[PDB]
Amino acid sequence: MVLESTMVCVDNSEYMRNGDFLPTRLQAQQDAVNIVCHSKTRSNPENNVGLITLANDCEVLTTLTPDTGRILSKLHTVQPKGKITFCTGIRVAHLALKHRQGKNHKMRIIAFVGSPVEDNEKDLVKLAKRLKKEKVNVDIINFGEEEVNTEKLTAFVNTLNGKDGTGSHLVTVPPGPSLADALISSPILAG
Amino acid sequence: LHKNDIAINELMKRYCPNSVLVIIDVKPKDLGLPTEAYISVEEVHDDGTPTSKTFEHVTSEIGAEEAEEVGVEHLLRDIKDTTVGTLSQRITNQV
Amino acid sequence: KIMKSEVLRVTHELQAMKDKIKENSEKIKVNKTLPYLVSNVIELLDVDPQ
Amino acid sequence: DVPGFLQQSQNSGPGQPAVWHRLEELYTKKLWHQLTLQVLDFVQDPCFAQGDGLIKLYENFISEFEHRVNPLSLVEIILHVVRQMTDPNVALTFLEKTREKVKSSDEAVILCKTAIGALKLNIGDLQVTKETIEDVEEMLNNLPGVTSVHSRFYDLSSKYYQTIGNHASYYKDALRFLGCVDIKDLPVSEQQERAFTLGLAGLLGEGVFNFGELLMHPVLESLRNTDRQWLIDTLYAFNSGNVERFQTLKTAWGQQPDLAANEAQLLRKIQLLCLMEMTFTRPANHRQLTFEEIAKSAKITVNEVELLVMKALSVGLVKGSIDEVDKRVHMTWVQPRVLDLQQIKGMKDRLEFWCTDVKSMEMLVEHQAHDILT
Repeated sequence: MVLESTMVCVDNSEYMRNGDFLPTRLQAQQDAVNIVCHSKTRSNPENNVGLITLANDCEVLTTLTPDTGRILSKLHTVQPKGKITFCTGIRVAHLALKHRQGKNHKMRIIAFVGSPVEDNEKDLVKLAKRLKKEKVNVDIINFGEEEVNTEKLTAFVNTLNGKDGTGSHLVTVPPGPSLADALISSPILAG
Repeated sequence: LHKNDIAINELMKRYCPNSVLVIIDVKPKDLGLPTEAYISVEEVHDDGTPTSKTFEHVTSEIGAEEAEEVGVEHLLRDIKDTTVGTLSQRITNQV
Repeated sequence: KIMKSEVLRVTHELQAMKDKIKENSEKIKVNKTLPYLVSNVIELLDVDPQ
Repeated sequence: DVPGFLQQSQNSGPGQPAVWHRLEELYTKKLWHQLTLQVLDFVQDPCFAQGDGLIKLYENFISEFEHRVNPLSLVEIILHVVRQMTDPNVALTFLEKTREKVKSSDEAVILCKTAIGALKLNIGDLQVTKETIEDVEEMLNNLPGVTSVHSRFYDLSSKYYQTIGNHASYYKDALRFLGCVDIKDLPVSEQQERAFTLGLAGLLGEGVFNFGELLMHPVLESLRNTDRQWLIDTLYAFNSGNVERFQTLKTAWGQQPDLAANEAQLLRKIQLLCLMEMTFTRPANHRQLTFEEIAKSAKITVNEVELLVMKALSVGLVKGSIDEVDKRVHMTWVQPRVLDLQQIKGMKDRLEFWCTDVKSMEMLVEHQAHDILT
């Protein structure tokens, strides 16, 4: 089957409880993590799934393991503190990819961004240059927005996405009361 | 002592009880006692600085209970015991 | 019902406890299998001065 | 009430639509955090406080049933409501309603009880307010030391400082206010009176013997350069030693209120600085002295030096015991507590001398001793 590691980063800011969008979509994207972890489990049960947030003080919630029985319990008590943190959010997982058990598993990290980015373009081109340098598959998923959707993130992805052949894809969800599961499951990354 | 030690020790402060910190040397070149017990407790400062994690030095001793003295003494076969007298005293009085 | 949403974590901790007691509760059969001899017991209350 | 809010929301004064445009845009977008930021932007602006009675109650109810945004902004806006209305009768029901409304999610009881006690610190009651203040400082002493809630606690220590009952606590908390300052964002025009009652409060503070901790921090000496130097001179004289009586006499009679009765106690306090300085100036070379320097520098008679050293030993900062026969002054362990540069240079000289002497003895004894004994 497919031998790769799965890393998901969920936002714990207070921007995920607004009444205009879905009714506390944290449970919706939690079900998204459930269907992608159970989908990867149905494809290859040897894949490990980690859980970590993007707050100021990043805390490893669950180590990379295929057993989701305790991960389902760890999905609760999100501790909704902090707003956003990008530098140590990337460095807390992309550098921790070497701690996996199976060395044959490919590197794949996703992240749920629910707050506006605070880093300038210099940090975007430096971190994008590092991620493109180490050649790690990065999937950008942006839930909710305040300013325009893609202004500098377009060049961030174009400069970050290497190996154009069957490489990474960008997930941009438009506003709408419909669920996000069917919208994020459209690309080839899900399934 | 780096600044990240408050975040490293903060995890074992939340999940685990008050953790003790010990700083040692990577090279056995330090003549002093390599072990220093640093308790992780918050102390009130008089100048008005905000309350933060403070590492107070706690005295430490290197001793073995039953067997490690026998194992170390057997593996060394060069170190000497107390041996009160001339040499064990004058060596301390010289160095 | 937003305040009662923390009960799910408590139930997960309880069922996790019931799932983790099988080992230390399972070793009772192999450690306390059978007393090989018989010893008489005489009760005598002592005082230490928990 | 969303369809019914457009009528009273659209109709406003001449300059109100400037913020009501983005207020109704963010209201239709249902962005609760941006709506809260716009509310704080509206309250922060110097409004006329005339037509805001509708938006205070409307945004009050919205902040009540929204159960999303940090209710601390609701505490601030309700402090602006009770500040604009000045009705302490409904303040108990409003603040109690906020306490019953806020669930057990965030530790906001310190700011709730801080607002309750702060509003109750008027002439109505003082004892129960001091008790609930002790409860505020007693409940949460954990790791989240943001010190902002403790800075408001310092404001409560200022409203408690208005009472002449206890001045010592305002200095102990005034050191925390001295150490918690981040930047100069707040207006210096208030820092004039803050440094005024902070310097006079530090002088009248009877819970400390030295004043070097207040003047030691650069923020006060840097923020008092604009003001008149009549206080910096007497603080530098009260800190670095009072060898003359003309300056301390003119500044002792300059402040008329509340200084006449405390002048004698201030003399009994500053009479020890000449002692600690006269015993710490000469570290060696016949430290033993006589009462001629004490009576000469303190212009006191010979019959009062026994009560002077008796008070010096009664305070507890010195343990001097003299076995003299003829009148002599021998001192013991003492702490400068402010600063000593000549003792830093002399500390390097005597320290290097001690180190090179220990090294000289180590090389001397170890030189031939290592060759003959090893």
